[PDB]
Amino acid sequence: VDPRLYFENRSKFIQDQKDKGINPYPHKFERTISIPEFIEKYKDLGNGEHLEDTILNITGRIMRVSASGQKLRFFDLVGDGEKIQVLANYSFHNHEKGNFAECYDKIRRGDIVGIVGFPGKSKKGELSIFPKETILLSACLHMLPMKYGLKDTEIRYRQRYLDLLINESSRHTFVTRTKIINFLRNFLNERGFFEVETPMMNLIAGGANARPFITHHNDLDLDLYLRIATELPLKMLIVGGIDKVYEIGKVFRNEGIDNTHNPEFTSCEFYWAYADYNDLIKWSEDFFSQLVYHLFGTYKISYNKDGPENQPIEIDFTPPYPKVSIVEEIEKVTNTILEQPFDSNETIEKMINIIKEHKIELPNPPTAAKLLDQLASHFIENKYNDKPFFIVEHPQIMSPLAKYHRTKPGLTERLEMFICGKEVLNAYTELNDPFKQKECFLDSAFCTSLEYGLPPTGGLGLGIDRITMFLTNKNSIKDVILFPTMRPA
Amino acid sequence: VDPRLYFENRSKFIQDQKDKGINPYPHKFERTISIPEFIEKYKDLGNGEHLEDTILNITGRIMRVSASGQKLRFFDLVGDGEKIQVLANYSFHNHEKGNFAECYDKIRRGDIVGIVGFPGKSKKGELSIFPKETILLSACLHMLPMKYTEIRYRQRYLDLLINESSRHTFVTRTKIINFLRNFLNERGFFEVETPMMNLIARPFITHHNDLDLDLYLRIATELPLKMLIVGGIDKVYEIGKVFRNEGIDNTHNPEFTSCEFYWAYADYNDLIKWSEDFFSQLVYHLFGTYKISYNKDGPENQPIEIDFTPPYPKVSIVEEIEKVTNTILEQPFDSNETIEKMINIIKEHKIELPNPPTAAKLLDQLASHFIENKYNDKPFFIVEHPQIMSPLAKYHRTKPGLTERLEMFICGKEVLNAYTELNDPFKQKECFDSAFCTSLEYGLPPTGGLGLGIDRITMFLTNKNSIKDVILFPTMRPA
Ligand SMILES: COC(=O)c1ccc(OC)c(Nc2ncnc(Nc3ccccc3S(=O)(=O)C(C)C)n2)c1
Ligand SMILES: COC(=O)c1ccc(OC)c(Nc2ncnc(Nc3ccccc3S(=O)(=O)C(C)C)n2)c1
Ligand SMILES: N[C@@H](CCCC[NH3+])C(=O)O
Ligand SMILES: N[C@@H](CCCC[NH3+])C(=O)O
Repeated sequence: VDPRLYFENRSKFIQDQKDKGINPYPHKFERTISIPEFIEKYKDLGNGEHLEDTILNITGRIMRVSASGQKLRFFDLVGDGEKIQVLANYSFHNHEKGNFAECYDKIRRGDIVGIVGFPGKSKKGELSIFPKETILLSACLHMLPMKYGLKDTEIRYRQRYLDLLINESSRHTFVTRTKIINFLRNFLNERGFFEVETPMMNLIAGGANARPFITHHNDLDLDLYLRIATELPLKMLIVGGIDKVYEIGKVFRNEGIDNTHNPEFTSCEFYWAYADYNDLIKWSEDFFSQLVYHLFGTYKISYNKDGPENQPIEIDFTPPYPKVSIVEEIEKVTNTILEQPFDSNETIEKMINIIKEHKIELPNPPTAAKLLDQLASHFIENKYNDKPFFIVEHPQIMSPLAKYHRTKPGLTERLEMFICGKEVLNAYTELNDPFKQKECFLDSAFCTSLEYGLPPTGGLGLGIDRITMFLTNKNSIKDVILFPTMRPA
Repeated sequence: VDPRLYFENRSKFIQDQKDKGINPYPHKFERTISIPEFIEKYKDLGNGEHLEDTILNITGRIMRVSASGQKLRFFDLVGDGEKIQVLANYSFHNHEKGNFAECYDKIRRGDIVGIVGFPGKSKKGELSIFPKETILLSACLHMLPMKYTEIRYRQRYLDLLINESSRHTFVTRTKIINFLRNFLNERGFFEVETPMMNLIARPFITHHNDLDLDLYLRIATELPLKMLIVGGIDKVYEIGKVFRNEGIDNTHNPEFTSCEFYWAYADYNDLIKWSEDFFSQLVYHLFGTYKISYNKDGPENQPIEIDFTPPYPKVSIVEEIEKVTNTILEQPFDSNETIEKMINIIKEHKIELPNPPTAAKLLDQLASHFIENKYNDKPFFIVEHPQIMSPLAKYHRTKPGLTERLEMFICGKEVLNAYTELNDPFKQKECFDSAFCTSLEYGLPPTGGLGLGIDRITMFLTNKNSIKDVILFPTMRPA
């Protein structure tokens, strides 16, 4: 019952073994079949059918120990997410290698073993390996949580291996996460896009609005910023003639941690020459509907927005998705005209007064771009929760790198897609006129590259961790990152 | 002639066009076919053959400007690394949309243009696009050079536009990583992401504000991946950036791309076989052969042939030093006698003494000058390094003081490092990271782990002598 006592006893057991000549951590084991291959090959045997002439070397982790007398031992063996039974019968044991009871009394839950034996099914129909010999390969010195015991704690996020061993759902979640990225990489590659890597470290951190991380470069004797986005170097590659380009990799933002914000997270940003806003809308609807159907065989999924203790909701990913113009909707909802320029003193005061009258938290500093973001969050960002939708046509002052709207003054051809009130996608027609970049006349290198001619371009960015959360029914981003950022305890 | 005046003149042209009601940066051109698709579908056209009844919308970048008389204007149009010619002929100019000379007088080398026209070949046989209308999509305000050395690194877009061997170099790099991803995926490996920032060579140090604690950029992915082996991901790998805050040279960058995999129940021969399978097939997948040419000493000097036909030689580091230097290195290798011996061979050859003169560094120095260039004929492995050079590698089964470590070399440059894991916690001297020793106590199976230097591999497979030439935006000293 005392985990400390269990550990010291197991430590003494390990030393007891090796001063008896037996190496409890042997060098190699010539495994011949894996547990998933074993299940695939022998799922068809009848109950009680033994294949005694087929000798297999199989490895796994013991997860359950029981017996029926000293001459019959039963175990669960797991590997690669799959499970078989171990049925050790005294009469099938290779007695030359050692005493049968001595061999199997040592096995504890969590032990990694290598088994030489034959496949079969028991009379109870459970597929089993029937050992002639089992060898300890790596002992589990600790009492593994007793199943359904890691259910909720910080041990899952720190000792993630325990989480993957005990909780069957977690492995499926991270398998789904890799299937998302594989689908996204295949989706883009099928359409001619070219994957690249751009520096994790730059003298500026552009391409988004976020506080960066600062680190020191010893060789260059210079302070660099961890990238907050891949946007600027990617658009420079468009200038270089890589007309379809993208990058899936980590970005860093040094701000508040919560259930949808992790200091480092995975983004996909692609840039698509000679495409525009309308292509990006079509791309987003094509990708999400195809991705959801790929994983589920349907466009409708369940998501526990208000936790697992409340009824879920249905998110329907059947395209098209609704589009809402941010300034128009805010003006309609608040019955107030936001007069241009949006960053005028009057309009800033008018936006604050709306925020004051509705008791919406005033952002710091109350800049026009942030005030508009707060009004959008409070008034439109939770309009649709049964389906995803786009907030579109953001003002130029919120979109410094987006092309000016081709018919609506003061706006851009920008789109953000939201699922259950969370942004997962940001895209727009790319501003390619160097003289219209207010920051030009901010990277000197990027602004200069614009002067060599950036073709009309559409670009898009994705939040992969947030996408994985909805597609795996998780309310916290820590549950889709293998080792989330954590305080030291 | 003066670049500053050219940029000033071109900038004024953009403003002059705006005042005239023309937008020099239009929002959307509905392209109908790409340049490579265009070359594919009309390469077999007859000379002088037109197809007037097929109108096509095409985009590209003007890379050359010329004119025959004044009613025929000749251009080079490049896109996706491929080129056609623009045949602007006054007869096929749609005058309803603008003056012929007015349109084509403005076009400068580097302009991104959109073209409405038909496909055909000229009399001389050069496949051409014949515009009815040509629209400026995005203008090149500077003069594009023709030849240009450090502009390549600071303005990679110019390199990608001008050199046409830079584009091949970085297409090869992506193909290398794609092959590696698919190679591991077909073998049942599972790709994951582990943190770049931890509480852990010299590190890069950053600070999170709200948490108010320092974080360190990972130097490798070894530790979290091995923890995932404990967690039951028996075949796991990650491809991504790692950071070592040291000096820059042709084969070391502080930020570089690594692949690490860990493979439960793999033994030493499994790791050797994986390496020989991967490198031989990757080379063959790229070139249709196992033998490549590589300029070891730059393009000025002679090139050598590297044969990637498996199997590769295996060399034991200690026994090979002993044979080449004609001494014996008695164990423990960190005894005052053997260290002083190794110091004395270093002095006798006037090789640089590593600071500090620790046993592992001296052994690395001896390997570098006596072993690591044993073969430039082919890749080869330096194997079975002492335990004191590899604190995480399992002990050798039969040879005292050694491990089952393997290190693969191309032209004296390390590109691969692997070994079987020391999974017994009571033999791990670090135990007696606390997060790692704890994970060992829950049971790490016998496992093989391998790491790959993607940048160095791409260098050799694109005939490059500097890591700067395979990184799109190498980190440069600013002004
Ligand atoms: C300041 O601004 C930030 O963004 C920010 C700040 C701090 C953070 O941690 C501490 C994160 N960390 C994160 N963690 C997972 N996801 C995302 N995404 C995301 C977040 C906000 C808006 C839009 C998006 S998004 O996914 O549409 C975009 C990537 C296309 N951010 C983001
Ligand atoms: C052990 O290294 C280091 O302490 C180190 C120190 C400084 C560096 O920059 C400043 C790098 N940066 C780098 N840049 C490109 N390539 C590589 N490779 C590489 C380098 C040395 C040994 C082995 C390899 S390797 O290709 O076998 C791969 C398995 C790591 N390292 C590595
Ligand atoms: N860089 C943007 C995504 C791409 C926007 C289109 N250029 C972001 O971080 O939100
Ligand atoms: N992390 C090692 C490669 C894998 C080591 C084997 N477990 C390196 O950077 O050289």
